[PDB]
Amino acid sequence: GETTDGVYRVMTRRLLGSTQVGVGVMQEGVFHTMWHVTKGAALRSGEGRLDPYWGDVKQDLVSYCGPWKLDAAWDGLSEVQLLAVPPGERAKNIQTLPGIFKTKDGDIGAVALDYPAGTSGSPILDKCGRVIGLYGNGVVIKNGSYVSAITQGKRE
Amino acid sequence: DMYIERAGDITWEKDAEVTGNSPRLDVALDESGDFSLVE
Ligand SMILES: Cc1cc(CO)c2cccc(NC(=O)CCC3CCNCC3)c2n1
Repeated sequence: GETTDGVYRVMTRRLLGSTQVGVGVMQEGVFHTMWHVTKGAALRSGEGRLDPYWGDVKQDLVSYCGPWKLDAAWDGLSEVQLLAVPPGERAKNIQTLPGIFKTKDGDIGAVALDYPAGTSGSPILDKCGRVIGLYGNGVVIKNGSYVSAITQGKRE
Repeated sequence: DMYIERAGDITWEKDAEVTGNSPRLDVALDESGDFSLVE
């Protein structure tokens, strides 16, 4: 079906009404989303079918129709935009300066913007419009607010 | 059964709403892909 580059809503008719479970990025004929949104299940695009190609529960990422294409990274210095696609609401760009998730295997960028669970998979972009990662996997901080990682894959 | 619907272009927008702080957190990532706070 529709293979045009852009941001897309991931919907399901299994629950009550049409429920938005997540968001994804279409780039170079490849659909990119978080693993916890689809659980690796196939996707429909009108009458066309999208089958999974690569996935990893630890990274919490999955690609459809081909290998992971998104390879831009946060420069560790500048502000970014969360192109938030919330359930039932219009796509909206929000500008923030990312924080840091310090782990035992290195530092990861983090965005402190709180959005509904169905916003998971919304892309985070740099000043050139390049996708530097996806929003939707993070933690609940000492304040109760949500802080998501800037989750990026590896382009083989 | 899941399906996709277009929601827009991936473009940087000049004069977008600027919000959100930049915290530095000590975190752990487990085998199930779940992040947790290390203290
Ligand atoms: C508690 C909470 C609240 C909010 C909003 O306020 C969330 C928004 C987006 C996304 C979330 N989930 C996650 O960050 C975890 C996803 C997966 C779980 C199992 N597999 C590994 C990641 C939110 N979790």
